[PDB]
Amino acid sequence: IQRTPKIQVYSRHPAENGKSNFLNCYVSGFHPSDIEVDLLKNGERIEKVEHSDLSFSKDWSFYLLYYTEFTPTEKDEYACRVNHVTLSQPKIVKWDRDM
Amino acid sequence: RQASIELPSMAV
Amino acid sequence: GSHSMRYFFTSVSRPGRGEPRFIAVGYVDDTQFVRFDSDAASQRMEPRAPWIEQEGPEYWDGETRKVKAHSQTHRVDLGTLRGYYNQSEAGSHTVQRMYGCDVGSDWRFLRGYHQYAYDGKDYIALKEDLRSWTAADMAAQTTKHKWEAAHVAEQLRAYLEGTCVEWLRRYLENGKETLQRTDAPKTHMTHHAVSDHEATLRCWALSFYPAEITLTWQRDGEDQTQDTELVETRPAGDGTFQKWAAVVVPSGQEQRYTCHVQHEGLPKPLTLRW
Ligand code: NA
Repeated sequence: IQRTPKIQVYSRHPAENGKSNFLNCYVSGFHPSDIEVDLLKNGERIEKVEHSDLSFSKDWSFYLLYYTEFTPTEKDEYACRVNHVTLSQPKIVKWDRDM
Repeated sequence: RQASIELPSMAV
Repeated sequence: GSHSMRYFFTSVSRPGRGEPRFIAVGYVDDTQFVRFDSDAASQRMEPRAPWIEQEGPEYWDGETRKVKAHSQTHRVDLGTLRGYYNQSEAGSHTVQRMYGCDVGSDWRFLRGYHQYAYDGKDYIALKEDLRSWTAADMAAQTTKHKWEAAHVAEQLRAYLEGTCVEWLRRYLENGKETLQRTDAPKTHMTHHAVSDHEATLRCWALSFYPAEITLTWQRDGEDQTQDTELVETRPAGDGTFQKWAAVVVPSGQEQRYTCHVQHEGLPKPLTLRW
């Protein structure tokens, strides 16, 4: 059974320009466990990214949290890029301070 | 704390 | 409130790229407390919460011994399962196991569970009576018989009703400052204009623990599910959780709508209005 990942991109704390925060990309509801997740700053891959230990829900589907320390500005674009077997091409979800 | 059952017993 | 202890185990075969990778994690409620990664540096069970560090060397050695033995059984299982289902040695396959126990507000046993999956679907599961097995398909019947013969359910029952409950209570006590706390959500509402004709109201709940929460919309005191969006509860990364609920409303009718928030940390439910 294969299941496609759900994706949420968000900050740990309410965003304030110029103040350090954490950028999160939560991937969940996927099967198999093989997945690629990158955080992007203005289209470029952020190098220093950590993640949670692989775990799963009642329905056996996997979840992971990917995260990096960052300082948001008015004029910087952040996104999460995800690839999985179920996806024809990588899926890019942009960060929205209000979501 | 994990279960202390002989793991070879619970092989499929 | 109620509490739980759960262990989750995952093994993945990758033929042509070495032997299987194994990951094990342990939770009390929504807090991870231990981990093991077969490819990691330590080759031991590792702490992930400050209170588990109160455990001595005998614990760490015993937990390490048991988790490594679990990785080895999964390696054997992966081969056994390919035979059962007549599969070739070329594909990647996944084995998963979960077990643990729930207790009530009195920290007394509510129920236990032990279940196994193969390639993303149910394989075999212990029933709520902790005496009998549910085999998902014909192949799993072979496993049911072996586990009946080896008296696995009896042994699991003793663990789930005794050891599991007792160690859960010990952890809740040892880690009282964090595990027994209730952080009430910090709540607010935003307003976004889609156009001249409609607006989106978003009800936020932030910095809460435990993860369990209910966000509901009402229009004139009546439950409103149409034209709403509710996101999955998500980890903030600092041990707390986040959630939002939104409703699309006609312009000039914003005041008819209320957001209702229910949470263990709240003595009475909150009502928010724009
Ligand atoms: Na034990």
